[PDB]
Amino acid sequence: PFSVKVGLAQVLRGGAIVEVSSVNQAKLAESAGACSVIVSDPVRSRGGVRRMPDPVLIKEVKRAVSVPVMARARVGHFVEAQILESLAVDYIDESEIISVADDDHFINKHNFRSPFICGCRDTGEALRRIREGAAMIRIQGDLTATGNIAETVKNVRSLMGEVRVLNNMDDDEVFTFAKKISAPYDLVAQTKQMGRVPVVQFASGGITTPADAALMMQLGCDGVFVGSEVFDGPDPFKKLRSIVQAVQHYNDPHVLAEMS
Amino acid sequence: PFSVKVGLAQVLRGGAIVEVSSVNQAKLAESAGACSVIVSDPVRSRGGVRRMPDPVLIKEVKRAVSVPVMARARVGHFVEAQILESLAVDYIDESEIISVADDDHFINKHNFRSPFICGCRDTGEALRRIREGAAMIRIQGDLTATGNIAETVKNVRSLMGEVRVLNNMDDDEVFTFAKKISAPYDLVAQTKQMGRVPVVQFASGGITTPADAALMMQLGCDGVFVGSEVFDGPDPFKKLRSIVQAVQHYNDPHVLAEMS
Amino acid sequence: PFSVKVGLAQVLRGGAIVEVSSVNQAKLAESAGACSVIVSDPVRSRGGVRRMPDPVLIKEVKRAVSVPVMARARVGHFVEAQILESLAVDYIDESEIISVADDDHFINKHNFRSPFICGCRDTGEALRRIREGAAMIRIQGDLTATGNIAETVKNVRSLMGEVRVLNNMDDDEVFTFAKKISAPYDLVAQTKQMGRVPVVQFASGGITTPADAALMMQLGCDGVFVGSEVFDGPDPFKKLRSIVQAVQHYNDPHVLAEMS
Amino acid sequence: PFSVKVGLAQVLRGGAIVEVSSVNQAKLAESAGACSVIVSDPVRSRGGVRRMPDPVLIKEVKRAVSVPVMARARVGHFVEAQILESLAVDYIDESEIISVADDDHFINKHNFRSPFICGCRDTGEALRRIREGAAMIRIQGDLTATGNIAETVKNVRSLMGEVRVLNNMDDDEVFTFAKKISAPYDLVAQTKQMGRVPVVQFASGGITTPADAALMMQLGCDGVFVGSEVFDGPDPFKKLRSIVQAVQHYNDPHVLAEMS
Amino acid sequence: PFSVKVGLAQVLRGGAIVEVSSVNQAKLAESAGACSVIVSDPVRSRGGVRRMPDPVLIKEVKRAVSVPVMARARVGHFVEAQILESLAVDYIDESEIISVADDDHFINKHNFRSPFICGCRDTGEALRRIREGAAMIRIQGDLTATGNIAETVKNVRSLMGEVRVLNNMDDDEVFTFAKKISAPYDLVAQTKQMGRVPVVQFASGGITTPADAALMMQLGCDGVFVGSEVFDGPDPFKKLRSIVQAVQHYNDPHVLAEMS
Repeated sequence: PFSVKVGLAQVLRGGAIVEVSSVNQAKLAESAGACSVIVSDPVRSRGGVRRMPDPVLIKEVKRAVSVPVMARARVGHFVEAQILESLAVDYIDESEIISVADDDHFINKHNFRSPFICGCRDTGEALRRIREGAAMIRIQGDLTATGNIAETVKNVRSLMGEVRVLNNMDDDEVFTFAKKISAPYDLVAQTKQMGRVPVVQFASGGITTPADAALMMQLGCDGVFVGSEVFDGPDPFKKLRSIVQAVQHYNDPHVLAEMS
Repeated sequence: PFSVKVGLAQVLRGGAIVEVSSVNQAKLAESAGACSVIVSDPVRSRGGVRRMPDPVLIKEVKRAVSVPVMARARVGHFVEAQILESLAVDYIDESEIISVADDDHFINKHNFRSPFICGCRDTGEALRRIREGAAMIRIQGDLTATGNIAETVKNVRSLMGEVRVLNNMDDDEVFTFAKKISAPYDLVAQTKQMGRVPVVQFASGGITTPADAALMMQLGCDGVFVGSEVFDGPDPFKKLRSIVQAVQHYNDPHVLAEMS
Repeated sequence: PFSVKVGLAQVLRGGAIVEVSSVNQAKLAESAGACSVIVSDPVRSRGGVRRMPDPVLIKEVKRAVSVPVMARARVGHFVEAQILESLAVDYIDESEIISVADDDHFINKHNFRSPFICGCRDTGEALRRIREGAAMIRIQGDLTATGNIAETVKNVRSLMGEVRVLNNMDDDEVFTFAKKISAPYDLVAQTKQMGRVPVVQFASGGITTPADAALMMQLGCDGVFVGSEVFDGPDPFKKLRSIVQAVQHYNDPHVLAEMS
Repeated sequence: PFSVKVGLAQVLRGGAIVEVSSVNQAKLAESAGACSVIVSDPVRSRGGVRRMPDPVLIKEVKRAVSVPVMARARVGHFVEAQILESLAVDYIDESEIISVADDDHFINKHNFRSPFICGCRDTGEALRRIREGAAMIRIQGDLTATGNIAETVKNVRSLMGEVRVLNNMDDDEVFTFAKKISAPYDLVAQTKQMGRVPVVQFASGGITTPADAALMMQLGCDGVFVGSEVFDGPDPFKKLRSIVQAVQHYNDPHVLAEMS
Repeated sequence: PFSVKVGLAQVLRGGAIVEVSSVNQAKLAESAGACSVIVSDPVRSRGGVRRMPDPVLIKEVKRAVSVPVMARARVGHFVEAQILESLAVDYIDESEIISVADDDHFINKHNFRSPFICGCRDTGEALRRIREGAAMIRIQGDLTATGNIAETVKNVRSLMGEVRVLNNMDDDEVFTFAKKISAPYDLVAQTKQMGRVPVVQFASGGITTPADAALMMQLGCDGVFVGSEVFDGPDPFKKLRSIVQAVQHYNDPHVLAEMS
């Protein structure tokens, strides 16, 4: 059922999901206070094609840390999702930062038992992914390009603005709106009656400093995706702890200035 | 409820809906054997703007004939639909051959008690109209242009072909298909599980001879819309009776040759 | 079967098929010596939409003359073809000079018992029509435009040239050729092994004088389609007799000069 | 005859065809459990023009392993196909990843005694190759470019979708469909009556991990083409065994997770 | 006279013309069994402008080998042709792989006593060169670019196809055909009455393996031009002998497999 999957997915509200690559980085992200760790197999990506992490690394990370352990599957690759569901991962991320498997179609996420996290860039994609069965949505910026926050905040603002426009729209115009954004009408009506999309919204792309995570959490999101670019700094633990405390206390400026 | 409206609408299956313009033409179309008469107020349209017929003409036609009496409302004009529903017309036709009131939006046909007939040109428009609340769909060709049947048969073939493609599509591709035709996914799944759209399909545009009505009924439609271009011939009663008998016996070529 | 239909169709070889419009014109074209008479219902076409002739006119013409009586059906309109087959017409002409019913698809001429005549403009269309089931092919020029012979002779030359190229082509290139002209490969191989398309080829469009019919019969065709533009001259019988004698004696220049 | 060639070709159903380059790699691919080994002569391709492998290498590979030994011939180069048929190779691959010999035409595969494997990218090319005489078809993605699976799964989805559309199409539209995809009509009707193309379908291009082979076998294919990019890894035998076991057990997720 | 020049030129039928660059390579190509050796002066071309070989090298090669010794002259450079005719070379090659002297005009090959070999890319160029006086024609592919055979086989197929089309064309269309290919009409009529162009046709460009030479000789050519890219391999004598035996036995697949 979709209700129980949303219930399992909404325990990550108000936390930071850290991208780890080994048992040591997983233990570090757990000790920092991350809500979950998403696994990437390589230490470095030498400009090649990326794919689902190797299963023994996922088993090691899952045995080491006690926080939920996500995993990445190429978009449209349902066999990788089946393999991940067999490994009993807590959440499966139908990720588009990894090389795309199927450009046209996506994974029919209703056949699986594990909750899914899908990326979006506007309300149309978010509602389409929720219709396909995604139990959690992440607003995506720009990965593999830089550490800038422009595209992420732009997409978050776009999504929140479209949802606020929907929440006050006339009932006669909801159909034309759903046609304009190419979204299923039932989910559009649910977003109109609820005020938010009926899933958990995280942010991704460019979040490096505590200020960026606090900004993402002040725009209305529920959490941040902290990539692996933090573990190559001078002290990864301090950065991770500061980001986590920023997500937890996004309203207090003194705590933010202390973590920064 | 939508179920009872579809039930009231599906009594027109296997009949011809004749466009009448007066009490005499209404009585003629009733004596010919039409399943219903759709009302157009003027005797002639002098290149002006057309709109909903005048209520006393609808009352006269409804008092004269005992067959269902439809009425036309400009697309997007919900006040004309309210006025028609107040007159207790059996069916309301959200017609696009009459001048368009609202180009962007349509009528929220869920607020009304009378069944609605909406025009379409492909499966996307048909499913959108069924989602808005249309209890009956007519595949439209080209009105106010000529008496040709090309556009009507083209649209009927397109709709039936899209429905046949849906009926056999892979379950993973139904989402991308619904996005491609911009239709609500629940109605797309209903059309896939049912084999036809879950309403009554009529044809319109260019049906003049019995051969055209039999062709429209052999492509899979459920009835024809016979315009007012039949009453300006030498003998309208013979043409109407031949069209009705053609719709009733679309499979027998001898009856068709006798009516022609 | 297709063999018996080709057998019934190939009795028109070396004759002129005259377009008649009434019992008197049919008797005139029979007394002139036409091999068959193709029926057109109106005396004049007032710039409207044309369609299959009215059945009582076909019955009258068929009762009057003893030569084969053709009939015209709109391309893609199979119900008109069913009605014509019910009237026991000798040949059915899936004509494109009459307004087109179905622009995309044609008639599945395998379901009918009467031989079909289909129009073409190159070898690709000819082979496609023979594959659909056309028992006779007419190379078409330009109707409803003028009385010029340019397009007709151009199309006849194109078809005969493509067939002559096929007859000598290398066996390895026949597949690429069939792909280039978009024709079924079995019919392409049959045309290569036979030297002509495996049907009877007539010409149509602009044939007015005996010289034009003799030219069409000297390019390799098997007959001509003489339209109704001959009956509006000063003496239709003399023109028809001259055209028939020209088709019969296309090789003798003295007979041609006498008929002209 | 084509029937016996399809019979000899359909013994490869449910297996992986490994691209080997020497006697040692051939023995390795045989010990892994490959259904057949396709031969490529060089150890490396230094950005030059590739062609049919040198005959003594084919003789050595054929003497070493007992599994079927394929061979590659440039598309349009029938003399290389004659040389390969003289060497008594089990299957000849009219390959397009090797430099093209004849851009316009292909090999007339009816003159040869050995079964042929032809590449395709849609149903039109597949049916054209089956008409030319190809006893086996491989859906091709992108070679010599990367190790991505996007183009391969896109082409497989396109072909299976076109075949599913054909299987349910109206009988009157099959002719226009065959014209649209430019395929011989007899093979189109055979695909419509059979539900699949009347040959064995393999996949090629980018298959590296067991998940990719299981995905290709879950989309409806009958086998995979595992290129030579597996023998340059740390342990080629483990990768080959995992791919073979994935093709054999494409439905079991636990076996897939164990092989991965 | 042109007849005696064609007679002297047609002794090369069924042989390979090898491009040599020194006395040793000339002796090697003679011992391999080449029908003639075409002389190129340099050991390497360092991206400069090439021209007629130096006369003492031609004299040395002509004194060493007993097979005919060709020579290259820039297209449009008649003084180089005069110098070559003075050296009593057996054949003069008006070559376009060497830098072009005159882009617009060619050599008036009627003023010379030695037979000429001219390059072509279609039947128009072939007939124009035969009209200018070329006693032998070579169908050219792509030199100085790669070792691919695509352009050569494309041009050979184009020329043979145009000649086969001519051989069966209607007599009234030969004039328009000659205008379309811009060829002298007398030579077009000679090609129509003869079935081939009235000269000896060789192939050039990309012929490296015995399979390529056998393919060129199976398409209808009379010989191959084996460039100097064979003498920079590990064993030039084996390659040359295999190419010669392939040209001699282009119909036997066992001999071809033995030479390959």
